[PDB]
Formats: sequence, structure tokens, C-alpha cells
Amino acid sequence: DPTIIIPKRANIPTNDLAARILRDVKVELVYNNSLHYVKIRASVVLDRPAGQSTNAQTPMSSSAVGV
Amino acid sequence: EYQDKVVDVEVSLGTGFETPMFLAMHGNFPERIRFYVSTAGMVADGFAVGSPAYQFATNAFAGNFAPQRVAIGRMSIDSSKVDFTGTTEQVVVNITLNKVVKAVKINVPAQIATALADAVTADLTGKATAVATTYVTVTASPNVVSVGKGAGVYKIVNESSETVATVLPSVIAENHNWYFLATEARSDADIVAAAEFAKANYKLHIYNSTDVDAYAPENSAASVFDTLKSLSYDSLGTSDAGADVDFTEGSVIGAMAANDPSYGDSLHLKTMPGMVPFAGSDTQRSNAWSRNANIYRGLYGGGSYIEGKTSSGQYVDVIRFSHWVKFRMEESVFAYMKRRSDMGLSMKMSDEDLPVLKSVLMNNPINIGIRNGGILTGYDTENKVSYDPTIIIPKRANIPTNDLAARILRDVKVELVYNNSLHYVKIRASVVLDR
Amino acid sequence: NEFERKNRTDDLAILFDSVTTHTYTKDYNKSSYAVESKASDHVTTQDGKFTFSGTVTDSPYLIDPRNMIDRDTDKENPMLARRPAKAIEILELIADSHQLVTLVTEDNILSNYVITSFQVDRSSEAGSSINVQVTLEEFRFKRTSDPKKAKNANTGTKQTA
Amino acid sequence: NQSKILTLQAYDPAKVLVFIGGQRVSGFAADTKIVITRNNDNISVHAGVDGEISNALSRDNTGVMTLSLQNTAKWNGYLAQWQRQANVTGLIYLPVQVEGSQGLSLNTIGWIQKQPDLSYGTEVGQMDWEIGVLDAWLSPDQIQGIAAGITGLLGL
Repeated sequence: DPTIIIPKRANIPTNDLAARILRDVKVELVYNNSLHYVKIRASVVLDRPAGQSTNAQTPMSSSAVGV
Repeated sequence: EYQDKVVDVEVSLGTGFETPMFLAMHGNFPERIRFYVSTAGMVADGFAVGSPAYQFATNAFAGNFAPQRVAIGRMSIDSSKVDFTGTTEQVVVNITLNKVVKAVKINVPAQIATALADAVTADLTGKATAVATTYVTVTASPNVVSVGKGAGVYKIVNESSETVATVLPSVIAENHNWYFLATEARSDADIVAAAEFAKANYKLHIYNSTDVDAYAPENSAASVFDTLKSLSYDSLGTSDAGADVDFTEGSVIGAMAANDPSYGDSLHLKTMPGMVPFAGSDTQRSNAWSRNANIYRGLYGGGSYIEGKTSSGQYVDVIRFSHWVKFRMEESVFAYMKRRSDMGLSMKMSDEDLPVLKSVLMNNPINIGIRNGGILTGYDTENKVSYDPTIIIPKRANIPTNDLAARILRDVKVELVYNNSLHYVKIRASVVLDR
Repeated sequence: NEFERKNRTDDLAILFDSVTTHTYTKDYNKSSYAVESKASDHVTTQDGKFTFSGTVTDSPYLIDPRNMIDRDTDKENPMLARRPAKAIEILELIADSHQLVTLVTEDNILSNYVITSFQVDRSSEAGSSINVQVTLEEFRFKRTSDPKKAKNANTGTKQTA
Repeated sequence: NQSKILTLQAYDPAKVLVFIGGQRVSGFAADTKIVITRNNDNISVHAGVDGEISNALSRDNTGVMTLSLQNTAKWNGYLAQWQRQANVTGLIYLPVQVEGSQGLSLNTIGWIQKQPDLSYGTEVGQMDWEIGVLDAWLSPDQIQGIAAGITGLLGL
């Protein structure tokens, strides 16, 4: 999300008050990229679509052993 | 422009995908490639009847699916030969200066060889030269000279200092609206070089070989077919006695050209005009079959091709389909990106626009395949899997940051199943009687 | 398997944009008087009938060029091609010349069938399309020829030719 | 994504202009000014005997337009007089135009279909005129950026 910060009167140096200048205002943005190149990986089967295991359990996301 | 008639009627003649390119040796024009619609045009270009290019063009235009428009490649000539290692009238046709059609005649091999050379010298001798050595060499001076077979058993053998491996990168630059690739050199080195080029550019290579080693015993690997098999090259090879002299490559191309790749039309049993039946015995044919060297066979009450197996092993109709899928999928996605980017609304990797590719790909390539019978669909009762095509797209939460900097989308996956034809049938029965 | 066999010059094929129903029927008759007794020859076979209903629309969904209706139909503007008019021109010629048509159906294949009647209308509903009905019946059909197949023939009395 | 305002200026019922014959109409009532509807669908579908679907475009485009008015408006008298005159002579066709605000609009030729029913009660009643129109295709017109969008759609 964009953010904006504005100085408060307690942080303006006395010199800038004489010159009447405000600075250190800060903004933040994120740019959105377009798409240029795309790659495809096609596959043509000949005899039978590849079979899959009958393991109907939910696929675990991590290994129990961690040492 | 001003038209002097309310009605003007002209009655006249003449006028993976079709157009083939025949890489020939000649000098009848400066360009590297030219297109023709009939053999008549090639004669007007100084092609002598019986010449290599002429044999290919006439064979390709005579097929049941003849291509609309053939193409001739040009590689330079330095000398040409007429070989007389067999004899019985041995009429030969020479064309010089594009107009001088001097059909030399001789009748009855050194005698005929020297006799033919003598007859040429008797000519215009001021523009061409001949010399016997069994064969007789014919050389031009800066004059277009064309030599072709008229009758007899002799065979023409052109020779050139240029190499096929270097010309092919040249012809492609001029134009590339050609799919089939065929060459005249037919030497082991020349054929292999042509095969490698066809891969990187996605072209289909064709060649007929007269090698007797083709049907030699399977344990003997000495023919070209063995070399390509080892290198896993896709090139529709075959063995034929008329592979030279007549250049039957056109006949095979004549059966596939005018036929959309999406139909999956097999080449198993089609008839090729011009070819001659293979006379080898049963054991010889079995040997050649192991070589992936297809043969034209005179069948029960007829004659027909046998099998479209390439050197690697896969059936030919599959290869055309695989290339046809590559081309159409590539143009269809690109054709859509331009529209979005040309309205100011270029596509973004936002995970809200990527999914649209489901409709784009399913629209142009995939559905057209199903309506034509090329792609299977349904369910399988023993494997329990379905044949429906599937498409998977990655989400923004998986694209590495490296790609986002380069603006590249990778790892898209598609699945298809091909419809296989029928080639053989073998009945079995037993007449048991009741008791 | 057999649709792909049809070329564009000899074995012309016709496909309708939609077929709603088709029916096939045969008939037999027998003597209404008690037979003398086995005398199972007291029965005769009639010609089988076939009828169906279809439609041709200005907004086709499939324009496969192999169909003879779509010989030279524009790819991008189907309604300017005037497809319904193309079908009628074909239909009258087939019926008028008395062609022996061949029907390829769900279950079986029928041959030697001639068209005896058809109807065309453009009702207020289903505008931009035409409803078509056809009826067919069997045909029990029974020079340059090989002399080996020749048979003695006759021409009756003849006069100055 | 977050929330977004569809337009810049709010839809205003008084900005919708209704013209019959060439005069603006005033005297609308309740919470529904006009209702525009068609009589038949645009396409009728038919099933086949082997899965084919055949579609047929419709060639009838007549529709209805319900005008809701109070029974204290002079346009009631205008319409009644027009109906009597049309019955006597024969001229029944008059132009009808509706200029919508931030919405689709209409421009065609209409006629009076059915006279509403009066109902004198405790409160002030409502009369609904059915006006039939020749063509009932709504036009984007005021809405901008439509020509470019139309060419953007893909299809085969």
C-alpha cells in the first residue's frame, strides 16, 4: 500500500522557518510490470494418459525429520 | 484505369503445410529460390527434359494430393557427367543458351561413351565441351547448359564445388514458406548435413536411397539409415531403385501435401504414382523393416506404400501433427497479446489476467483439432483415465523474482492424446464341432 | 470413418445444420382368409419408408468445407452466403434427377432410396432459418461391356435407322 | 482489488427525457417512470438427434413501454384525444424517443397499445400506458469508449 509521511512543526529547523521551506515529505509506490515473453511445455500422448497413484490422502507439506 | 468494355471476359489457364523445396544444381537463374506452378514454366527457364529438377517437379504435381506450388533451390554447378555402366538408341537432351534444344542421338560401353562425346563435338560446339573417361563429362564458357536423360539406362550425375551444409543457410534467408526439404546430392555426408538443418528449423526431411545395404542383414549397420537411427534424427527415409534417375521424392510429397495435418491421415497404404514395386524376398523386406527403411510394395492385386515410419521410429503422421500444434499455438497466443498491447491495455502478470489463456488456447488450436478427429476425447475403462485435454497455469506466488525483472512467464503445461489409425489385422478362429 | 472418404467431385455428401427426428418403418401383409394348411407363403413384403425433419440456419455453428452445402461459403460472413438458398437448389436437383441416394444413420446404412416428397417453410417463429422434411422409400432395382459378360439380347422389329 | 466508483456523476431521474410526438412528457408517479421490454427472445435453440445445436436469429423486434402517470396530468387528456383521433381517421404512428442518463437510450416509432384503468380511491391513483414500439434495440450512444471495445472481443 502507498504510504505518506509529513513532518510536524517540532521537527522543522529554525532556518527553514525563516526561508519558508518544507522538505522530507516521503512517498512510497510499487510499479506493476507487463508481460513480454511466455514459454509453453506441451506434451503429446500416444498410448494412454499417464496414470496416477491411488493415494487419496492429503499431500503432506513437510518432512517430519528435521535434525 | 479506363475500361473500353462494360464487360471484360478473359478465358485463360494456369492460375506443417504444402510447398516443398527441392535443392537442385543449376544456373538457370541468379536467385537462390524460385516458385513454379507447372513443369511448363521450368522448361521456359531452360530446364532440359529428364533433368533432376524436372523429374522431381513432374512427379510431385502428378500425385493425388499434389502441392499447389513447388520451389527450386539453386546450388552452383562445376561439371556434369553421363554414366554408361549399363547399355542395351541412347537419346540425350541438351539445352544451351536457353534456346538451343539439341537432342543428341546415338545407337549400338566405351564405344557408346566415346561415340556420345564425338557426337557432341560434331555440333553448338563453340559453347559446350565433352570428353569420355566409361562416363563422359559435359562442361559449359559462360552459358547456361542443361543436360537430361531421354532414354537408355545411363544416369545423370551433377557435381559441384559448393556444399549443401553452407547453401541451406542462404536459401532460408530469401524465403521460408516451404516445409518439405529434399536434396540432390544424396551422398552420406550431404544427407546427414541436411537432416541436422531440418531439426533446428523444424522442417521435414525426405530422401530416397539406392543403397543395397538398406535390406542387408539386420546385424550389418553400414547404410545411411543406421547412422540416422543412431543419431535419433527424424527423416522419412525409404529405399527405391528409381531413387536416382527419377528422383521419386516428389511422389511421396505428392501424397501428403494437400492434406491438413489436423486430420491425422496415415500414410500406410496410399498409392504413389511413379514408384516401382520392391522386388526383394520376404527375408529382405523384414531386414529393411528393422532399418526403418520404408518400401513401396506391389500388393495383392495392386501396389501401395507400407508404413510412414521415420528414422527415429515414430510414425510420420505424428511428426506433422506435432509441428502443426507448435505453429498454431505459437501464432494464436501472440496474435492475442498484440491486440491487448495495441489497445493500450497490455497483458500483466497480475494473476487476474493470466487465467484468460484457458480460452485462447482452447479456442484456436485445441477445438479445431477435435472437430477434425485429430485429438481423442472420452474415457478409458481399463486405465480409468480420461482423454480430455488439460491446461495448467502458474500463479504469481510461484514466479521467481528473476522472471519478473525479465518479464517472462514459463512452465505452462498442456496435455493431448492422439488418435491412432489402423495398420494390420490378424484373424484367428477354430471350427469346433458339437458332440 | 466413412465421412472422410467423401471427395468433392464424385461422392458428394450433405449435412444439415440440425436433425430433430428420423423414423424407419417396414410393412407386411397377409391373407385375411383362413389358409388350407405348411403354407407359410401367404405373406408379402412392402417397401420400407424413411422420413426425418431438419433445419438450415443463417447462423451456422460448423462450416466444415467437406459438406457440399458449404462448397464456396464465406468463412467470416455466413449470412451473406445465403446458405438456405444453397440447400434448396441442391435438394431439387437431387429429387428431380431421381438419384438413388444412400442414407447413413445411427444404427444401420440404407441404400437405393429415392426421394418422393419434401416440404419447406419459413414460419414467423424461428426466423432466419427453414424447416425441412423428407421422405424416402426403397428401390428394388434389378453399351460398353466386356464381351465375356455379354448375353443374347433383342431389339424387336427395326426399320430404316 | 478494492472498491471503485462506477461513474463520476450520479444517475438523476429528472435527467431522463421522454419525448412523444415532439413534446417532453411530465407527470410521472410512484417509483417507476418507464419500463422497456421485448416480446420475444433474440435466439431460439433446437436440440438435435446427435448432439448438434442449431440457433436461429429472430426477425421480430417489437416491444412494449409502460408509462406511469398520475391521473392529474394533462398528458392523460392528450393521449385520450390522440386515441380518439387515430380511431376516427387511421393515423396511429408517432415518433418516440427516450434519452437515458448514464444508461442505454431509445429512438424509434411507437403507438398506443392499451388504455389503462382508472381507479378513484382515497389517495391519488396511478395510470399505466402501454406504448408499443417498432424497434426495441437499446443504443449505447452517450456512453463513450464503445467503438474501441467492440473490436476487442474475440470469437470463432
